[PDB]
Amino acid sequence: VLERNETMYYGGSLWSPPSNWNPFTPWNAVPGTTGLVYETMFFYDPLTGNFDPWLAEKGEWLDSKTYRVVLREGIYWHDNVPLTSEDVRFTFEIAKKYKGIHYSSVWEWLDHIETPDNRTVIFVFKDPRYHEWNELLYTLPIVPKHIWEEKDETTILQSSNEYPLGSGPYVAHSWDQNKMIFERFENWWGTKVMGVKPAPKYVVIVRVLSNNVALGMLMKGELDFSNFMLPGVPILKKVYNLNTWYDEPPYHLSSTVVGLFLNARKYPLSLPEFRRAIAMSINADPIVQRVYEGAVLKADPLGFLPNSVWMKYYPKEVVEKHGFKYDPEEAKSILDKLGFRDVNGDGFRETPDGKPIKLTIECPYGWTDWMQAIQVIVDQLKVVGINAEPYFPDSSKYYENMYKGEFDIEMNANGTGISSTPWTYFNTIFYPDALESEFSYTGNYGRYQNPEVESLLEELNRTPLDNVEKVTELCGKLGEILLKDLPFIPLWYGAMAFITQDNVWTNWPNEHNPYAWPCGWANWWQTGALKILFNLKPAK
Ligand SMILES: OC[C@H]1O[C@@H](O[C@H]2[C@H](O)[C@H](O)[C@H](O[C@H]3[C@H](O)[C@H](O)[C@H](O[C@H]4[C@H](O)[C@H](O)[C@H](O[C@H]5[C@H](O)[C@H](O)[C@@H](O[C@H]6[C@H](O)[C@H](O)[C@@H](O)O[C@@H]6CO)O[C@@H]5CO)O[C@@H]4CO)O[C@@H]3CO)O[C@@H]2CO)[C@@H](O)[C@@H](O)[C@@H]1O
Ligand SMILES: [Mg+2]
Repeated sequence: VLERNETMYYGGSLWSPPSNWNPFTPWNAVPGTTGLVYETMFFYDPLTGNFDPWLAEKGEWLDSKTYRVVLREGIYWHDNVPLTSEDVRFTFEIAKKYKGIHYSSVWEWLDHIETPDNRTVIFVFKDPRYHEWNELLYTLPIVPKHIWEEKDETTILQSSNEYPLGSGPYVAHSWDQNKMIFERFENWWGTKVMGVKPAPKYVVIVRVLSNNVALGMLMKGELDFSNFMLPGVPILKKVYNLNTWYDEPPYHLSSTVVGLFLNARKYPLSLPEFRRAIAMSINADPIVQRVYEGAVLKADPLGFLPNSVWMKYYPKEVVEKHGFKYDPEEAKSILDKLGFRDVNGDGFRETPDGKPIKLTIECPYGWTDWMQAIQVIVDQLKVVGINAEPYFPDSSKYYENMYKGEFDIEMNANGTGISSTPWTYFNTIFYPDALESEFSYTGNYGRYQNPEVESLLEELNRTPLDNVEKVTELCGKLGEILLKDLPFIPLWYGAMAFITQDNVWTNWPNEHNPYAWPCGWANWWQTGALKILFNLKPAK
């Protein structure tokens, strides 16, 4: 039983029973495990693009192939063991020893690590992949050598890591099927050194069956910090005093690229020209206008987030010449040309060989906005003679399907989140290593194959970010492939849905006090939601 006034209720990113706290398995780890319990070398702030020293006191390129971080002094694990450069060293090297660890690939371009003292980590690279390194700096959680030292690979990969031993502001406290509770670690080093202190003694991650349940909670004042997508925002504000980031439409910040992955290995979705017909048959205007009531922004064909630093590298002419539009008559014309015609007379087009075509289109149950969006896509596909069947599995099955590539059509925003480089977006789309993976956690979920994308991805990755002309050119070349082969169809920019109320906690960020990115998704707490905790004030 938790004291209400000492407790902040968060919801929006827990859609399965909390059952994993393993920093090595971020796809299964309960939201907050990284960020609240395990710490990263840097914070990252999507509002500004700034990296802010967390564990790292500083991080610099000494030269084009050498990166050095100097840790802050006085960092400790929760069990009072000093956190040192060897902890950081270990974090990387355990993956060279055990290649099954998802980030073992870094050693294909990381040559070795030096630690001239216990605060200093020096990375020397065989092949410096800058864009990817930048992201590692704020996404790779640092783990305790003295805890994991003598575990084998199966233990590391398969353990649940209950009551994870970290260095961060919180510990795991308790949980059940419907919530995860974090309790503030009072002797946190972060407070002694950085002078910050997360205001709630307890953070509860609330799991809910569907978005509609969360709204009732908010109206009852039982959620404080909500990332659920909820309708009727003007009314929520006026009638129920629930607040959003912006006072006016679109009300929410934009955080992701929402679109459709297609199974590139299942006929007829294996056909580029069929994928194109699908893209041209979909009109997002009623999704944007009616499902979201103007609370999201519609995507252009390339799908670069308008509020992101990717725009700095926008390949404008490529999009103009190769982008698609909603054009259902041309979609039908393409389908006729390919031989996809109705031969039994039920209004659906068959294969040229005369065989029926039925494609499932799926999203998680309870994501009410995507379920509605999926049905308008279904109705829009029906009208060009394409039989799409909506399917809303449990979130856990939705993600298993995604990783395994066991889907026909799939609504997706997994890895397309805002970032410091358009490389994340293209990697999520094209991720070549998916073709030789049972489980693809990184992207390319529909197993799209292309002989030139891997080289393009790498060339982009090793191009210094300040080389605008070259990064732009490479985004152009990659965008050109995306636009012509459409393995992923961008539709709109997902809202960073963020609704709060002030009955228990106040001083939330918004457009008038825009101090932190409000995202409590797994792996996102170090992008701002932790900083919000630092800044919250109890209500009077
Ligand atoms: O509106 C619908 C519905 O929305 C809900 O809110 C959703 C929202 O819609 C999104 O769907 C969101 O999705 C999140 C997701 O929950 C999770 O937080 C996700 O984390 C990403 C990271 O952002 C990052 O991209 C990460 O990439 C890693 C990768 O997966 C590998 O693990 C890792 O290993 C690499 C290695 O480092 C090498 O660099 C590389 O070459 O290969 C290795 C492995 O091959 O590499 C990176 C670094 O770790 O992946 C994770 C997991 O994908 O981010 C997405 C957003 O992009 O979820 C929200 C919460 O559910 C709610 O609002 C509903 O109410 C609403 O109805
Ligand atoms: Mg037919």
